[PDB]
Amino acid sequence: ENLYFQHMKHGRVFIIKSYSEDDIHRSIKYNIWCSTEHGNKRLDAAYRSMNGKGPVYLLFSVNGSGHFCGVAEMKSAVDYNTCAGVWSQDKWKGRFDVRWIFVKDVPNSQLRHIRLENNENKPVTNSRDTQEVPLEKAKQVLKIIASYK
Ligand SMILES: [Cl-]
Repeated sequence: ENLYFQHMKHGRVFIIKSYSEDDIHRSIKYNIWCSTEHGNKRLDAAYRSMNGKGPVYLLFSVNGSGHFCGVAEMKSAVDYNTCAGVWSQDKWKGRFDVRWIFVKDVPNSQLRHIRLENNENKPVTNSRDTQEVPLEKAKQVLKIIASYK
């Protein structure tokens, strides 16, 4: 048995959908991310309301790739006035620190059966960028990712 994730009681978990393999490479290399304006606001609000009582997890997936590519923890609030042009979209506004804790490809077929009640019961694999995941579903996702081979 593995009951690690079933036991966590605090934590908030978001899907990260990126169009760009380059942005994923840069994130892993430098432990930073940037989302859209509204994505940054959602993530910033979740980070600031957490108050270190629990982690904000990011489940990264490249749009159209058919798989998740890893997991990171948010490690700062969003700084919105930062160097422009560092991401694929040259206008992207801001930066927050992350810490990647898991880098590997998990096929969508391993996760498609988990559905999200806050997103019309759609498969978690059909989420848009910064879709939040209910903690009870997130536990199931994290277990599958951590145990995939
Ligand atoms: Cl926006």
